[PDB]
Amino acid sequence: EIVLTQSPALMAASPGEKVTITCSVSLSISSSNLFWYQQKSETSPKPWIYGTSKLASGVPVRFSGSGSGTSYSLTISSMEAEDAATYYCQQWSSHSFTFGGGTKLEIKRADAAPTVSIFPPSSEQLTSGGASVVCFLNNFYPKDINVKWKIDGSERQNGVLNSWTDQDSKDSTYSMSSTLTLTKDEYERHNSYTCEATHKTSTSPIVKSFNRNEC
Amino acid sequence: EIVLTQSPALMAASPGEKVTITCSVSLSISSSNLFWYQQKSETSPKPWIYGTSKLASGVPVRFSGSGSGTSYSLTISSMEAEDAATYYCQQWSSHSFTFGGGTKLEIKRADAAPTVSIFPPSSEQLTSGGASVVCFLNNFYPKDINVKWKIDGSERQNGVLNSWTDQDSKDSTYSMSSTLTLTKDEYERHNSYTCEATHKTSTSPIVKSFNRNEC
Amino acid sequence: EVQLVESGGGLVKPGGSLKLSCAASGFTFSNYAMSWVRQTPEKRLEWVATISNGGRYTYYPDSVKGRFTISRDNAKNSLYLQMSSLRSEDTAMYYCARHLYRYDVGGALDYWGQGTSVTVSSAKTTAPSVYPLAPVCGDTTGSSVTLGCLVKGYFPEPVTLTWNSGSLSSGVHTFPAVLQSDLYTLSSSVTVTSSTWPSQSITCNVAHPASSTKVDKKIEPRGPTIKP
Amino acid sequence: EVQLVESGGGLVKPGGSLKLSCAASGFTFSNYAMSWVRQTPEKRLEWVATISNGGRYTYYPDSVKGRFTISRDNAKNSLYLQMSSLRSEDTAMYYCARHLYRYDVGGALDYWGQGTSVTVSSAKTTAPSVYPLAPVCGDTTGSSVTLGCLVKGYFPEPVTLTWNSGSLSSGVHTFPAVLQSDLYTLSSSVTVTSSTWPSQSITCNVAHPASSTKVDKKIEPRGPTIKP
Amino acid sequence: SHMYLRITNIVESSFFTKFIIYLIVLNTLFMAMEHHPMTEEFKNVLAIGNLVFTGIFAIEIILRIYVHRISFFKDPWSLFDSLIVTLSLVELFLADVEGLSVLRSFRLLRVFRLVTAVPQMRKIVSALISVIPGMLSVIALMTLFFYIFAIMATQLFGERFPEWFGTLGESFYTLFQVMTLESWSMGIVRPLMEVYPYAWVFFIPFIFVVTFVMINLVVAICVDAMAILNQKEEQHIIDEVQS
Amino acid sequence: SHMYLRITNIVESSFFTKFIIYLIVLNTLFMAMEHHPMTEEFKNVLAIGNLVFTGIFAIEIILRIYVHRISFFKDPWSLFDSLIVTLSLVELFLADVEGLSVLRSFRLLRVFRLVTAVPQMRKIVSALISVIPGMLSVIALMTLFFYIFAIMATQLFGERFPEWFGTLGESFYTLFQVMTLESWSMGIVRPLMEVYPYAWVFFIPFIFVVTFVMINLVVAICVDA
Amino acid sequence: SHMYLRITNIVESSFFTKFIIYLIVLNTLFMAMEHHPMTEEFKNVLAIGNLVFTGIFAIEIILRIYVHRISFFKDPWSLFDSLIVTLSLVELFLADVEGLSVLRSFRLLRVFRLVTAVPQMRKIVSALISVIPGMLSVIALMTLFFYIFAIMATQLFGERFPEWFGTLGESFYTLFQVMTLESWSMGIVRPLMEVYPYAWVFFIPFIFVVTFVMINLVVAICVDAMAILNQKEEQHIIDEVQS
Amino acid sequence: SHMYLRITNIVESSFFTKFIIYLIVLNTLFMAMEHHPMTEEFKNVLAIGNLVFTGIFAIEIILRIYVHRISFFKDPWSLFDSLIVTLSLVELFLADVEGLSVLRSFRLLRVFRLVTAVPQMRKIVSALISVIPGMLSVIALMTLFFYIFAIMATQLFGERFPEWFGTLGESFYTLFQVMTLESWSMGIVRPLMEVYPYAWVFFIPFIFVVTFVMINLVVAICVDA
Amino acid sequence: YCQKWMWTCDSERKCCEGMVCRLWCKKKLW
Amino acid sequence: YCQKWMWTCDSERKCCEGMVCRLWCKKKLW
Amino acid sequence: YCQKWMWTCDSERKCCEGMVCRLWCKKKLW
Amino acid sequence: YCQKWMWTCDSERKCCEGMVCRLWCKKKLW
Repeated sequence: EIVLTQSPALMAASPGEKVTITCSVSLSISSSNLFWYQQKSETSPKPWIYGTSKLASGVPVRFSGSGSGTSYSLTISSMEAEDAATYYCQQWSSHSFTFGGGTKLEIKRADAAPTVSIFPPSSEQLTSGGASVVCFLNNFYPKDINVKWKIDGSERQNGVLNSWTDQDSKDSTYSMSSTLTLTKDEYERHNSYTCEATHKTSTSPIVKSFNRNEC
Repeated sequence: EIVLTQSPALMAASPGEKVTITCSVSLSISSSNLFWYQQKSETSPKPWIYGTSKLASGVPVRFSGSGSGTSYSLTISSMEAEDAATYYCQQWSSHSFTFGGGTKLEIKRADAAPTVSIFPPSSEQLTSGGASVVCFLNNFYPKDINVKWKIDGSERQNGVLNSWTDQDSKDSTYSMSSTLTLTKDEYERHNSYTCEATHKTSTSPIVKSFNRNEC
Repeated sequence: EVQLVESGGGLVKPGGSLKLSCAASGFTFSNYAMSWVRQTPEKRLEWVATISNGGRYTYYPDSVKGRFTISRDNAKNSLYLQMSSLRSEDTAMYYCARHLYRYDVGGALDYWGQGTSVTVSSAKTTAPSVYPLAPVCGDTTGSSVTLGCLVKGYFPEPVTLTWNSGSLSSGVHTFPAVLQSDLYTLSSSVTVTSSTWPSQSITCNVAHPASSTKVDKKIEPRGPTIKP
Repeated sequence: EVQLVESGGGLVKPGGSLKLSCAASGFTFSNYAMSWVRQTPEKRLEWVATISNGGRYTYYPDSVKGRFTISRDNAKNSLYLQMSSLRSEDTAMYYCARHLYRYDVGGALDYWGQGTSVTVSSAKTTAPSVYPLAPVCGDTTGSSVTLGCLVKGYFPEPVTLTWNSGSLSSGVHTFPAVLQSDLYTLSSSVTVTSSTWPSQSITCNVAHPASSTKVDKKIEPRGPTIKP
Repeated sequence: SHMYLRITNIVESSFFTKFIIYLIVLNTLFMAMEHHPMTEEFKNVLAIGNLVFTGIFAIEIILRIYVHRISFFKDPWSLFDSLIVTLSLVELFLADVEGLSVLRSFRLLRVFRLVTAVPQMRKIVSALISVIPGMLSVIALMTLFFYIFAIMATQLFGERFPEWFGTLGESFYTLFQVMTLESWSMGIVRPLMEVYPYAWVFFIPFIFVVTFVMINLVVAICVDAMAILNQKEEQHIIDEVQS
Repeated sequence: SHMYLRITNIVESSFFTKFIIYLIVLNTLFMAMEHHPMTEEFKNVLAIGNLVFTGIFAIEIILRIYVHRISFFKDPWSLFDSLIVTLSLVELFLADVEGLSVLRSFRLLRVFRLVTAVPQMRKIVSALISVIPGMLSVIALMTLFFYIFAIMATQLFGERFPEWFGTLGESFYTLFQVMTLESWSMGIVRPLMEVYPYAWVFFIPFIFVVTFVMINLVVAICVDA
Repeated sequence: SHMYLRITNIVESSFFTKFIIYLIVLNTLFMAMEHHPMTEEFKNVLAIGNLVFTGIFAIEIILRIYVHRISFFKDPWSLFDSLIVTLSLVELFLADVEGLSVLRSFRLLRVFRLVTAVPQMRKIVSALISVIPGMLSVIALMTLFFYIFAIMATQLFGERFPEWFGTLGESFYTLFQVMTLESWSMGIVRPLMEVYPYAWVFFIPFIFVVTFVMINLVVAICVDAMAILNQKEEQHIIDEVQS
Repeated sequence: SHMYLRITNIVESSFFTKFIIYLIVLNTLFMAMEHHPMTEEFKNVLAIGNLVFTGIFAIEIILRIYVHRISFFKDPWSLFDSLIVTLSLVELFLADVEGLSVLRSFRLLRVFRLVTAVPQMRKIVSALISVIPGMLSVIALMTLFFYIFAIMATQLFGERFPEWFGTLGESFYTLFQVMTLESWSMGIVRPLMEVYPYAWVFFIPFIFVVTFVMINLVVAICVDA
Repeated sequence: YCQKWMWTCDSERKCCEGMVCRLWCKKKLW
Repeated sequence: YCQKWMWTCDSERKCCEGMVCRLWCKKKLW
Repeated sequence: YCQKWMWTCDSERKCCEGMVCRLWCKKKLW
Repeated sequence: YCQKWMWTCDSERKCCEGMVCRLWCKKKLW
């Protein structure tokens, strides 16, 4: 069937920039039936470009798209504060719709430091019979981040649950949780518990530890 | 011009009753253009009877109206719990609308006793330089009620503000405030302050008093 | 959805003007007539104006002839009522209204709005005086205790009275105000249990947006008037 | 108003059925076509169905042929999608959608709904396990303290996490859950000032309406593990 | 054999035919009292009335066929009445084929057989017989134009807009709408031109074609009935040969 | 006596006829021109002039009989005219029933015989009056087919569409709409083809009958004219 | 006086008339390039083009009137051209009476004076002159029917529904809508019958009237042009007197 | 030689003509009847039979020239027919451009001469062909009045109504709508009378011109026929 | 005194029983 | 007892399997 | 200086009282 | 090997440069 091909997968950019995204297809298709769509987070997507030459209603006049044949493209003149989204190119066919694969934008920004904390389990969770040491890592850039566990010097990787977030719309940061879940007795057989983070702006992995000091 | 005439002014009724309200006018008017309207408290009025023979949409089927000439009437078969409202009859003319005067219903109910309290003024009102003794009379039937003031035996009527309420939709009662407003020094020249109520179920006017006992 | 919104409103000195706007939502607006109807505070209706579908034919009563002006605009679905040179007897609640049969003037009125108040007075803008109330004592310390709030000296209309920003909804009796000396006087009370008070102090909250005044008053449980 | 409401939804065992309903509001509904489009949780779209204005012509892809059924009713302005015999790869978010040009099938899609989730799994109904978190100490008692909440062991989707029933809105970082062993695991934290806590104890509030579970957990400030 | 004589006399009687015509008119006037929505008390009245009229007309048709066996199957009217009574009996026994007993209200058409002797009717029926070949040529010719244009209309506008052109059996119906000049712009082509911006090449010549044919039809009548009447005095020019 | 000859000399003055014709043009013209924002002060004078012109007109219609005693009654003209004289003078002292005063315009038909006076207009009015009865026969004939189709229509489409097929007194009107080729497709037939998908079998042969009434109508006229 | 001879020669010249006809056609084809909405750069082009064409045609009309003073005021065409140039100059000086310079595009009508010698044009113009009295009788008769029915329509339906009948000057317009059979049921009477349930007594006979008149008009033509042509062989029956 | 006489004997067999006529009825009938839910398995066979019938048809059209060498070219018939033979055989090995294959139906006009074969159908086809040019003159004449009215319309109603008077290539279409008496009042004129209250002065004389083109058209036909 | 039929009336001289004062007293009948 | 085809019915004497009580029991078939 | 009637104008040379600068100053009247 | 013009193709035997595999290789031109 008529199937699409997008490029690139991802792209990040600084504001005030003229970038270009593409869309292609395996057969020559007329320019009067090809559309674009925009999707934010938690939003049902909205119509954005009709007929590969015209803006929709309410669209700012800084966007344009062009192309023909098997090559279609969109051009951003100057990147704004709210244009981190995911974009789609649509095509009509014999009797069946066809969508692309999505291409997502990110705001590049200067680096920062992760706000890192480590939390022991609650007492009611210990009376329940389990334990989960939770290392929060909030408000950092970029998306890539790595953590390690250290329990009495031993590096344990059994029971690690890692979860990232979306890029922030307030200060363009990231957040992440690392949860190490054990039972009660396995948590009570050791003294130290440590989450360490490896950030790209310092060669020393930062250490957040706690012991059995009234624990 | 074409002017209306309603009857009665007011009418009260017990549920489970077939009552009849009227509307008349000073010239013979056809039956295809005459309407009815219903108004609750704090509600913009709603269409209720079109063409003096037909109910509107959503109207229960217990209502009907009829008549001709200069005499038109509505008949309630069995009075419900929510039919205390005010009713209107409308007529169209040469080029100008014309409304009636409103006729209002009330739920009759067994008698009760007024919950009566008397309140001295606040201290901040006394530092402001004035005073207002407030006698509340809540949750009573019927609407008619009378109060008196007694200040050191003297019956004072200067500065009396009386305010009634609507018939209740919860238990079909009434509420009323009686405010006696004086200055500071005039309030501080006397000892006793008394609001008395005269209810139709007891020949003794009930007395609510206070003195200068730490006042 | 079929709805009507009715903007504007407020107080104007005698001799001024005001321009009201009704905006309709949902039906085919270019195929009805429309009409304005007012209500006095003495609970009585009185016809004001009407206009056909296009906008070329208007109608008026005798008493306001040559002073009120009504206009339409289909391309933005809007209804304008322009007024001038008011009088004392026009302090009223106004309503936007749709006629019943299509293309028609002078029939029934099937769907109304929700009213906008217009008041004519030569007074000034005042801030309310709000004070709590507390009883003196209790005969054999009865449980059904009452707590009240008095709002004296505010202008113009409206005002809003709640308890703990609208916490309770039972036992309260809000009262109609009386306009004396260009000031409104209003009172309220609520009956609760004498185990709840003074153990849970409630707060009368009064909003007077005509002067933009937010007053929060709590009840003091019988502060004695003594001084050693 | 032009809106779309999309009822139904939820969890169905593999082999069951579900009947979804879209109701439109405001336009002339008898003069468009309509279409259903789904989205996987891997952020990808996939066309499901469409139908013309009258109701005599339908269309389907290859992969769901002879199993899904679409129907209209103009006299109540409603859209029905009847399903049967689901599979594992259909756990998705569904959307109701209107076409662009009048009387037309196969153009753009100008106005969408807001999604309804349908999940296929053979698991059971579980109640969440919610626990607060507190740090051990503070190096030179720094002001930027963090308080967190852990919600482990709940099924199925959704869940709602607030602090003091939605009091705060800044510094909180809600996280996506992970589905392990037919149970979701989720965590959250919020950074406040060490003068606010423990002087103002916040409460993690968790709503799990799939099992109808309301959990309120407050943070204990470093309860020591000692026993004399 | 005198009972066959009785049937021949009393059946073939002017009073009998007059009675049966007034009975058919009473059938029609009782049948046309129906109004909807119904209180359903009228419904059991109406079914019984249908039953009584159907049985009486069945007794009628049996007595009319008893007098001859092979002189029947001759006029189309008696076969037509047999079909009507047969469909009414099929409705009478079997369940809901309602709306197939509605063919029965055509028998008022039998009133035409009463009025053969009217002198005014003869002029219009001689007019109506004098038109037939032109109309019966025009119908076939216009049918051929429809069969030419409809397939082209299905191939052009078929993928999108299926409700109006998705088969032949609706392309006929849409072109019959567009021929008689109802809503062909505001309800057909103005949504077409938003998608296919060259649709006005197809529908605009087509209109010319059918309009042209229709005017020729009218004026063909207006010359043909004019052409023969002059011949009715041309022989008098032969009478003017002696003059 | 001789005064009879005098009144025959006065009533045959065509200047009086032109005067009463222009007068009653004005009389019809009065209450039409009124702006519906009614000032009701000169409307009173309109009612006054209404009364005055009806009175002068009644003086004419009773003054007519002094000249022609019986020969006025023999004319089919001035008979319906005299009837509408009577129905005009009903309004003066009776109850308020409209739909009868408003017929006062119709006697502009008097200038029809002025149309008869024009030698150029001699052709077409004779062409109409000579051709009425052959049209009247066709009118009765197609009235019979309306009556045979309406009863057939009501029983099929009466349920579930009561608003424009629900009874005979509305099925007749709806089918008269469908005859004159106005909005039959987008307003009548296609909202029925979503419930009964074989409805066109009843409507397309109908247009094959009552619209090809128009062809033999032309034959009746061309044979007559 | 040889310059008057020069004007008589060179002005009355076939090359001159051919040049001015091609110039009028170029006026029309430059005037018909307007499209909206406009970039406003075309607007100052278009005003200047209007100015240049207007001045050249003014020089034209001055040279055409210089050759004779009283032989003017004779044909309607020269008076008509004077009115056109006068209205264009009134637009040229004074402010916005835009839309009153739009009468100027009729001068392409002058092309008819070129084609008098065409033999094909003579048949249709002899046809068009042979119709006029019937149409000019029908217009007055139908105007009299409108003046009868319109006042009755204003008195009946005047209080309610004012937008369609509130004066005479719109009652004319609504009855002209209803005559030509557009939306008279679905857009006129179906809202009328909801309020005035006897409105079908008024509009239903009216339609008959105008429809009747129209058919007679057509067939009147079809007998009249048929009636004279037979006379063109009737004299040959006089030629057949000897036979 | 003698084989030339043989092929003249074979091609004049009218059974072959009836066969190719019914064959190409079927050939047009194929891709029309397809249900747009396309199963694309027998659609492949439809394309196969499309190719086969175009091939047999090309064998016919080139086999034709062996009999008639020049006399085939002289006929105005089989000329546009031969052109559409060529435009049909374009499709076989070229790029995908539609709007040219779909003309393959038009040669059902071949049975028009079968219509010529019927003695009863002799009258009306001759009545059309003898009357075409007098209609053609009228077509050119009223094309000139469309061109004179469109330019006058665009400058008055171009601003503020760009959607159906905004340029000449749409003003022509809108005014062609207004000529054929369809929805001119409720759809075109009355939405203009809320902005320019004197619009009827431009539209009501227009219907007095282009609708009374219809009266002299009848004169041209009646003089001709 | 109430005014009789076929006599001029006004707002103050009302008609007798069964009439309307439409600028003069007029008897009514349906 | 359920009523048989070609027998008069009412609200209380219902028909047998496959029939409609349209004042008498009638067999149905599409 | 404001430009007079029947004189060429532009955006910077405005007209005098009662005129429009439609590429030259034009007096107005209704 | 890519298939030549006027030769039958399928999904696996593709055409050469400048052609479409519409069940057989077809040269294209606008």
